[PDB]
Amino acid sequence: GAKFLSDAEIIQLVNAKHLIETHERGVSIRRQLLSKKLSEPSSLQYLPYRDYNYSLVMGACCENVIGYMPIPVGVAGPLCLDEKEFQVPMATTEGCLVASTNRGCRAIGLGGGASSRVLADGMTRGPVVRLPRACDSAEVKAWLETSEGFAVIKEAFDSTSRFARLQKLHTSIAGRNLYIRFQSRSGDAMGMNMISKGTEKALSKLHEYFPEMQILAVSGNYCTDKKPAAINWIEGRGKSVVCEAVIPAKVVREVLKTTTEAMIEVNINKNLVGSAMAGSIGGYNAHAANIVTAIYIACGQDAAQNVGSSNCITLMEASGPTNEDLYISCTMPSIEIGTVGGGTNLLPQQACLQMLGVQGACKDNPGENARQLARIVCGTVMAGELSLMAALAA
Amino acid sequence: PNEECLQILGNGAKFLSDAEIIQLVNAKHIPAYKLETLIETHERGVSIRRQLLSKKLSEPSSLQYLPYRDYNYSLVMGACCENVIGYMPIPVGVAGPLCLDEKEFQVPMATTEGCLVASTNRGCRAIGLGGGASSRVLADGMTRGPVVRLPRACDSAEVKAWLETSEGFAVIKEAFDSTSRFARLQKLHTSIAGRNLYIRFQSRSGDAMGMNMISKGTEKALSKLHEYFPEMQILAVSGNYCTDKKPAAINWIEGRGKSVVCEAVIPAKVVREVLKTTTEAMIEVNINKNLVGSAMAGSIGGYNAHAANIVTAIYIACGQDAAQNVGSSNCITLMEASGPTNEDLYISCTMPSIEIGTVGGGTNLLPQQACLQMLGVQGACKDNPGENARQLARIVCGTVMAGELSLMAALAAG
Amino acid sequence: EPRPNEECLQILGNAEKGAKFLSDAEIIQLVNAKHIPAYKLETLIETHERGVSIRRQLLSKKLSEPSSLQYLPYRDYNYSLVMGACCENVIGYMPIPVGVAGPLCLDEKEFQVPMATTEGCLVASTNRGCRAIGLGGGASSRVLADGMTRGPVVRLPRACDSAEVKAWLETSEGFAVIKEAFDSTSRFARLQKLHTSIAGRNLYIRFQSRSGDAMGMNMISKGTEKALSKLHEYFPEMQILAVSGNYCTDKKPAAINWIEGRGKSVVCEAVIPAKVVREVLKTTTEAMIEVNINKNLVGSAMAGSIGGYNAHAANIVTAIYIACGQDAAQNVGSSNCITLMEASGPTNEDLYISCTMPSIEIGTVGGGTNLLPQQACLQMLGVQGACKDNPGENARQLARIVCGTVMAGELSLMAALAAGH
Amino acid sequence: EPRPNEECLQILGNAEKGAKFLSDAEIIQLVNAKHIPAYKLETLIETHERGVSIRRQLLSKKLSEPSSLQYLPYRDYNYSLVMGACCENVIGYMPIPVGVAGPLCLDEKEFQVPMATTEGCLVASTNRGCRAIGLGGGASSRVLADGMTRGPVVRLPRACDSAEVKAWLETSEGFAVIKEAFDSTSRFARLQKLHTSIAGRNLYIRFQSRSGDAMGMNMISKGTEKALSKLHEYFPEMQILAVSGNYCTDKKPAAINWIEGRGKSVVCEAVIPAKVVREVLKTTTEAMIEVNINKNLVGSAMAGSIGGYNAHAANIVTAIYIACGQDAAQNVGSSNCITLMEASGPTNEDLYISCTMPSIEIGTVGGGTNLLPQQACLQMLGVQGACKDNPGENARQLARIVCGTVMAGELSLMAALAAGH
Ligand SMILES: CC(C)c1c(C(=O)NCc2ccccc2)nc(-c2ccc(F)cc2)n1CC[C@@H](O)C[C@@H](O)CC(=O)O
Ligand SMILES: CC(C)c1c(C(=O)NCc2ccccc2)nc(-c2ccc(F)cc2)n1CC[C@@H](O)C[C@@H](O)CC(=O)O
Ligand SMILES: CC(C)c1c(C(=O)NCc2ccccc2)nc(-c2ccc(F)cc2)n1CC[C@@H](O)C[C@@H](O)CC(=O)O
Ligand SMILES: CC(C)c1c(C(=O)NCc2ccccc2)nc(-c2ccc(F)cc2)n1CC[C@@H](O)C[C@@H](O)CC(=O)O
Repeated sequence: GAKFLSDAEIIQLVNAKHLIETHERGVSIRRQLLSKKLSEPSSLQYLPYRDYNYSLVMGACCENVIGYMPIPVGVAGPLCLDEKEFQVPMATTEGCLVASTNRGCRAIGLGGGASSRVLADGMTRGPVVRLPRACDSAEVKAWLETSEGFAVIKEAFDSTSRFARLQKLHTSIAGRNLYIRFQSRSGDAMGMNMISKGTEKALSKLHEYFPEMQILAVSGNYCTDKKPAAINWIEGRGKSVVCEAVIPAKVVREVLKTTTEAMIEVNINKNLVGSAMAGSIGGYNAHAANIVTAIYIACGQDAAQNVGSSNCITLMEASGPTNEDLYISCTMPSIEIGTVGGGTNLLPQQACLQMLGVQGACKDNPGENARQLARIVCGTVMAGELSLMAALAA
Repeated sequence: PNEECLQILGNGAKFLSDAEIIQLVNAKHIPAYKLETLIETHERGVSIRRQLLSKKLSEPSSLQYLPYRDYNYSLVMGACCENVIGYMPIPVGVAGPLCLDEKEFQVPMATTEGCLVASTNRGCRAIGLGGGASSRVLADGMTRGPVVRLPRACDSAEVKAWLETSEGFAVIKEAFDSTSRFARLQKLHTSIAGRNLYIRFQSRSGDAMGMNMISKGTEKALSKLHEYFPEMQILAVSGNYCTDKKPAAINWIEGRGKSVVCEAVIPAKVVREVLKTTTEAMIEVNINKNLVGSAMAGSIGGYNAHAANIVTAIYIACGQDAAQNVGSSNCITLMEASGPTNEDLYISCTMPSIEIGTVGGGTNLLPQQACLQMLGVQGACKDNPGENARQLARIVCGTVMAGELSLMAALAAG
Repeated sequence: EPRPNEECLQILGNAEKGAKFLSDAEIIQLVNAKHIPAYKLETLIETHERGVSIRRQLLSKKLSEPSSLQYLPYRDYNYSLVMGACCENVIGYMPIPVGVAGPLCLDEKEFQVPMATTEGCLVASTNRGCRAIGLGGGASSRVLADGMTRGPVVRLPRACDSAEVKAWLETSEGFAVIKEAFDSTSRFARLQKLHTSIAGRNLYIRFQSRSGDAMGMNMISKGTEKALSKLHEYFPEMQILAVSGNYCTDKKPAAINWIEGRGKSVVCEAVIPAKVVREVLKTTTEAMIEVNINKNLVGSAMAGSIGGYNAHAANIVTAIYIACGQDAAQNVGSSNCITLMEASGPTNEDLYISCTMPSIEIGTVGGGTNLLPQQACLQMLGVQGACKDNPGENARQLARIVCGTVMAGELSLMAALAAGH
Repeated sequence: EPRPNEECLQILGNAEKGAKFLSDAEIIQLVNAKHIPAYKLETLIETHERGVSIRRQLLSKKLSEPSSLQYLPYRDYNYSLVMGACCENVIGYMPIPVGVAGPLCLDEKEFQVPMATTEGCLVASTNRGCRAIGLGGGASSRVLADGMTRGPVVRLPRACDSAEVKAWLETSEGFAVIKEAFDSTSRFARLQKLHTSIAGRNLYIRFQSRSGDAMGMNMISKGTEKALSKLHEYFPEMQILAVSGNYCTDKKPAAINWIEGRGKSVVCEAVIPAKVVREVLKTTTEAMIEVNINKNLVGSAMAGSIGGYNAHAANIVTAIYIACGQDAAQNVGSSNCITLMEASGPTNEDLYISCTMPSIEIGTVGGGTNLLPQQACLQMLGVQGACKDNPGENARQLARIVCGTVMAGELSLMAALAAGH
């Protein structure tokens, strides 16, 4: 069919208002078509495209594909976390970020290592519905708060998928509007699509009970997905995680080139008081976003979710017998993460997840690989906080 | 043999095999950090780093499908990344044409989220058929927000008052401006918290994002302030008052980097046939999702559907700092009725803190330069310093608006 | 004339004489030179009003204008209910004019709403909003949630320990034990679902319960201390750092009150016919919507508001609160409100309006509601004191009335701004 | 003796007789038969107290309990300064007990701070904080900025035109034209640099200026209207949607007031020797710091607070505001405060404390400061009315007193939270 034609001929056919057998040649043709519309057609010459596996990308991850964008991947490690060691991949183009995180890791290792805990777990979706009157939306809120109402909604939600297991609902009214926050674990997937499908069936079951209910939007921004929101900071979203470590005074001096007292003075007055003066919600840290973003790009995550996933409060305190040691913790209530689906279906992304031992589904305990990866992120963020904060104090 | 191979390093490393260098590290003849300088070529430094790393992993074959060969590590080494074991391919798709200020743009988007490019492209089509979009840059200046301490809050009050006088601001401006060509200090903004004093330095930065530049100007500026006030302590050159890579109302209100607005009118027929919904439905969803819903969620600056998706994809493609998506995605999306019978859709996106550049950082790498070249904004603009960065900022905001149109249409049609 | 301090103290210590036998000057002499500090004047001097008079005379000597208190009234006020309950070092009272806005037509009833203010035009403006609602068929309201909160901060040795405590509180058995201890402290103390938040080794625990018709702070605080005492039995290394760790949150702006509610969460609504908007409010439905969106939503959003998506709910909350013996400082959270306005009816020319206020902190028993003047204003509304046959119904009704009066005030001021003066 | 309606009406319409020649019962007879509208009572009745009396009588017969107003007082109060200035449809006044905390040792002076509250122990607790400050060698304060704001929203045809108007206001020549129009309205008006914000075709414009010793709302609003009139001459397509588009921001929580200031921005501080912390506050510096960090910074942070990094600033702000004739609804923003506690001295055993309050909205002229009782409390502090020679000094001084009294309250409540019980 298309194999017996040439490159010039197939371009002539689509131009004339009128399929291809190999994925890489389809990319090549799309690149040549695009060149015709650019002022500099030679601009694509150093954008690569050759010998990348487009089979896993077409239809699943990307459209109108013209190549790929290489992001340098460095390793910060070993990170000593919950009695294990992790070599953490970090895809970035910011100078010194991987070296600085690496120093944070070294400080943590010498201090006995870090311990972390996952405090909560459940991706959310927050549709907006409308009723004729505020008295009607109030009725629906009351009904969703009975055990009988919650049970029928749970049955409908949980029918859509193996890992669909609905947790306590959260609701807010604004006149005749009602926002409904559905939360559920989702195996090792980040869970956006799963929870959305569950939410649609739950909302259709709710329609049966309340026929005058309009479903205005399956996402009414009450989730909240990929925008700053106090609701994510307070209620959590995805994995809520806490990590901690004590850095001996000697290590703060030799490795970090500062003191425990100076580190505490900067953290309080930068990460708490300064974030406070700037009007931050959830941004009580130095640069958690750098680490989250770098790990996310390396590990096939949705990097747009660094908006909520980077929420972090970094606290530093005096510790030990002489009160000269550095206690540090990071608390990240809304880490949106997964080891199956999305960009984690791609082979290079899986290489980075494999380094950490979290690639794919955990067959023995659904959701444990994603939980582990969240812990690693929170741990690596803490390393980053240590090093950069030390650089600022000194 | 161990000690024979050590003598060959002293003369060089090219005359030893991979295995002999690795054996030299494992037995402690040579420390692992000394491989950076000794090994000549960059790709063989990456290869030996990988092989050393692989034997430490629970799965030795983990890095099999992580590519590393035939990539330009020369630009990456000592500038963009360290402990490099390879690189991560992010698919690039193209959305366009985007009809913006009488130009057409083919917008590159680096993402792994399915249908994002296709959806954004459909937004672009509704905009093209509506007569195009128009944007303006409203403000420009990267910031840095150090925190200094004085012994008493009365002293910090003294310093703030001095910085607010015409005379004092002039002396600080001169020290700041001396560091760079583009460094031109705008009006200072300060907040006291007791004896803490937070000073927000703001300055244009040519076509660079400007973080490093404004930081150098800040250090020398605070050096001159130290002369007028010896008891002042420089606690941290960033005291989170910038604010960089964290959510902050100050960025939303004062702006950071490029503040931008974009707008378009989409005829009713284009809303029906291209977007598969009505103007009345789009407006009802925008109000109750992007305003009221974001309000009920306690959002500062997140009055949009999915601005972050587009900001992130363009940023990765175009060599930006993708972590700056935190502040750069700040956006309010507004929809209202338009035209004679209120049946046309007016849309605007306003994004007060797009942090962006076309020189420096990831924009120094060649694949990223290719994507910047597509848009006609690669490198520095010689005739008009800052114009390439301002143009990219306008493309981001316009592409965001096309994204909002498409996703909001899909939510309205349910 | 005043005799020496020694004789005066013997007359003071004598049971059959007391302070009644001493002069104002002699009382003032004993204070000036210790023996009596000043705060013991209340528990010594014959009458409350004389104690105030003495206090005013002492204060006046200290001031740079001795006649400063001349027009600060004090005589013939019922101080007996104020002493040891509502106020200390009392030198008098501050008259706040009270107007009446109504009838407020709400849930098929009519209310005459008292309002204590010094802002010109507030009561008349609110009365105009009431008239518009009344001619539109009236307002409807619903209490969506009810529970005063306290948000202590406790610390464990490590974050891992605080996580253990969070998880234990989340089990049915752990919560049951804590609920038992909380609920044992009072007949109204009925602990609802807990929300907790970790920050390192800190653990913030938000206790929520109804509290009859009382605002409930004192009662919830008592419940909380007993619950934390019980939690310490299971976790002996837990330090209670503060019974309030600002997680409640009380009298400070906080997203948590907006999102979770605090006290009473209420919604009110009404439809104003097109004609009524023109005749009473001197504007149009179309114009009110456009101002509401671009001021109360978009303007509030550009200013970086959490919970402040309204025009002047604070004006109404404060005036009703002062009038009705509420804690006026709680206007900070009680003012939280989103005001919404859209087109309604066959024509799509009628004005739908709603006010949602998630954190009205209110009560008809305790605190300032113990005083007779503020009880007269509660009596107007039919909500004074406890409702015996339905505990909490009076405070619920008062929250409904606040939300409804806020909506009246929203209608009127938004019409004024739309009509350009 | 009560006459028929028609006879009563001739007397009412007789210009040398009027309502004075009718009985209360006859005026009420006329009102119930719809001859006189109830709102017109104000200008028909001679004495204002009598107007209040008849309004109450009409009101009582509408209430579920007719005797509900018995203990709402009304007699012998000066309604002359209230009627058509501070309140409408007046049925009496509401006594709020006034207590006094002090001496507050602030900027080498001593203040006797008046506080109108119904919360038990607030005055005594604030008084204890004052004592700790006084024995610690005093507090020092500075007004860091000063200017009331108004934040109108205007609409242009397109976002491109709103952008044009913004750029025009930012030129030195365009600003000058606007500043001339603004400053022409009042001798105190001095327009500072303009802050602006776009949302599509909306433009929010934040006018800021001093206002003498007035709080300044009506003055700034007058100057805003004149300034936008001038702006309309250069951009006649501009539509002035609302003179307040919530960008001020007045009486709602808003990050803009926190970050930019509104009214007076003030900072206060003091060092409390360890000995005073022990004897007055019953605790240690170490314990107070740990509570302050984890409650007022971390707790407020976990609650998602903007500007509420304090314990009970609103308690003190509200009490002084009611006493001193301020607008108590402005406590919403005026309570914005960050309280910071730090170790000081050679063994880290003294307590550095500071409160920073960026948006104190305050005045000593106009509004409720026109009433005599409120003026008595202003006279107490030596700040009543206008400062002739140094305009603004009285309002500034009151703002410093509010910030310092807040710091006193923070000291005392935080010490009580730190010790326990
Ligand atoms: C690359 C890292 C992340 C870094 C470091 C750093 O970690 N230095 C120590 C080091 C370096 C190399 C090896 C070992 C140790 N210092 C800075 C820095 C700080 C202030 C300044 F003015 C300019 C540069 N940055 C960039 C921070 C930037 O990405 C977020 C920052 O703006 C967030 C904030 O703190 O506000
Ligand atoms: C990939 C895009 C961005 C997209 C679309 C989309 O644009 N669809 C129309 C279309 C598709 C294909 C070709 C042409 C046009 N619909 C959804 C979606 C919404 C709700 C739902 F339940 C599940 C999927 N998403 C994901 C949104 C997601 O990444 C941010 C979203 O969560 C932000 C929000 O609205 O809160
Ligand atoms: C006293 C009331 C509350 C009021 C009215 C009002 O309701 N007028 C109509 C009316 C009057 C009398 C009888 C019947 C109807 N107009 C204003 C006003 C607006 C803008 C302006 F520049 C200056 C005065 N205010 C003060 C608003 C003030 O307390 C919160 C306001 O600042 C909150 C905001 O909108 O941002
Ligand atoms: C009335 C004052 C302000 C006060 C005091 C107080 O100041 N005590 C020391 C004292 C007393 C008497 C004389 C001398 C010194 N303690 C409490 C209190 C704390 C925890 C508790 F569970 C219940 C009561 N409150 C009420 C605080 C309340 O109005 C805002 C508070 O809720 C704000 C907060 O901390 O979240």
